[PDB]
Amino acid sequence: MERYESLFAQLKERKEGAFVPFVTLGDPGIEQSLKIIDTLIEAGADALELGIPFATLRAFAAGVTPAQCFEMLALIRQKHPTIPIGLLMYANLVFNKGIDEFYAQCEKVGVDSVLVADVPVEESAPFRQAALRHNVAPIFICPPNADDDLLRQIASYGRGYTYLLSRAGALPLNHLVAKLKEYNAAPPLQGFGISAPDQVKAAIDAGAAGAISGSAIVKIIEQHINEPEKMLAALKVFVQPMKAATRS
Repeated sequence: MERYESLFAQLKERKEGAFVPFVTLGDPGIEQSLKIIDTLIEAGADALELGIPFATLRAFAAGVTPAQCFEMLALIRQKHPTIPIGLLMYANLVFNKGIDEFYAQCEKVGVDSVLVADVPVEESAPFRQAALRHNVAPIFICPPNADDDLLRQIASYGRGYTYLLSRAGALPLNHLVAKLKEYNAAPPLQGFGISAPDQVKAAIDAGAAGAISGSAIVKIIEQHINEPEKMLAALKVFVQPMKAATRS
């Protein structure tokens, strides 16, 4: 079963767009991160975009280990079987534990897609192969100044959805979505600098299938770091308008 494809079909039937929040796995802590994610979903998130972070002092080797992240991912999958889960990270972590072993670990956990930020589409063969091999969808970024060549590649390689970078990352988003559709690329989601409901709305009118937001959610997390109860309430208040802006 392909989550994204299934999700997108349900949205298109309701003339609705997708709101995809982003949050780093483990912020502020494992316990909290899981509760902020439940809330994000409870508030209206159609899919999750999860960031994976990566002997002396207990403040140097801090952070959440890769193992803990996949453990969280598994728990999230268990409680929310249908929601598309895509990861965002750098090649580093994938190399550390082997490419095929990392994508296998994702297939085991249930992530639907992976986006390796620091890897050109030109040298992504080993990543695509390992992803396709484990039913994971390889995701590629599409810059607003991409030439026809790159568009044909990302369209033929990617699955699930394609990441449409904002001009603020250059042609109008309206023009890009058309080329992607012509080449039969996966649905596009805009993702840079969208922190307002009016910005989400514009993305969808321009033809995008959905929008992704990160910073706006992070700020709320750190502005209530020592107020968990109030933090979750502030997240809901922020997501409602964003998701609402995706409706017709």
